[PDB]
Amino acid sequence: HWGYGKHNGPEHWHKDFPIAKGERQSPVDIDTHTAKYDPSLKPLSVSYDQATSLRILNNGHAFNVEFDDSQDKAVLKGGPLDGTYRLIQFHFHWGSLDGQGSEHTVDKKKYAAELHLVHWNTKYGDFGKAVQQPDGLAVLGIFLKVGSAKPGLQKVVDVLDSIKTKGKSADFTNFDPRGLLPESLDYWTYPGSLTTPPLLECVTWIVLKEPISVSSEQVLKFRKLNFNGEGEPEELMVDNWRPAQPLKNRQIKASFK
Ligand SMILES: NS(=O)(=O)c1cccc(F)c1F
Ligand SMILES: NS(=O)(=O)c1cccc(F)c1F
Ligand SMILES: OC[C@H]1O[C@@H](O)[C@H](O)[C@@H](O)[C@@H]1O
Ligand SMILES: OC[C@H]1O[C@H](O)[C@H](O)[C@@H](O)[C@@H]1O
Ligand SMILES: [Zn+2]
Repeated sequence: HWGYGKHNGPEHWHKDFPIAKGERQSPVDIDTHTAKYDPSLKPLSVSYDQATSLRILNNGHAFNVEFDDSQDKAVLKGGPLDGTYRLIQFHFHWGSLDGQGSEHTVDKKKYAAELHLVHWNTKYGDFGKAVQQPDGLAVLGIFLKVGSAKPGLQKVVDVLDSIKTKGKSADFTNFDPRGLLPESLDYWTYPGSLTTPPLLECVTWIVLKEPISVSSEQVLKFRKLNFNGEGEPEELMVDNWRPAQPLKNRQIKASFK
């Protein structure tokens, strides 16, 4: 199956997922000089006060923090979005060293990691139906740089020892994702895809301009996770990022002047 290594990584995915060479693939490089302010963007609304986290899972690619998405609780609205998008899960992409790990890049600069908060459009009823639609998903992307610790990340870091290997999960109730955001909601937006197989072209990307700072110790604990299952030879879970893909017939819009 697909992964990130030399023999099953991003350069191989097109053989089983031909959309990998499609017209609106993600991630992309964000050229900040070419991105244009868009006055038709409405105010962005991140409404996470009633979020209900449930569980954290090592899926063999990354770890997902899962939310109760049976009701609107935690929703993203506004900005480029028509309608209401409900939070289903968040996860990260990160590197083997601080100089790489992000999927999006900013004027070709790679960050140490990138957080993705995944939401689905409630007009389609369920995530599975949403991923059959051009406007089914909205992903809020946040860059991580290494500096001061992020206090709102520490609960995540401290549970990772209990989900070291593929297929392990743990209770993860009462986690507040608001503690993962930066101060500013300035953003760039463009139409794209899932960055993992099946690479479906369903996503409105909203990438925040301001990175969050995390400590070296925090990201080092991400790098102690394993891609492999229990009892199998250790393969550290690092470099679980797809590189930038061709922009093709797209424009990146900015929320700020
Ligand atoms: N196209 S894929 O990355 O999902 C893949 C899956 C299994 C074996 C492979 F060699 C391979 F490339
Ligand atoms: N990396 S990603 O945010 O594009 C992503 C990954 C897995 C499932 C998703 F729905 C998704 F959006
Ligand atoms: O035709 C002019 C239009 O070109 C488009 O490519 C841009 O997105 C618009 O901002 C601009 O007004
Ligand atoms: O909020 C997420 C988790 O944080 C800490 O691990 C708490 O000990 C646990 O009870 C909670 O589920
Ligand atoms: Zn992702």
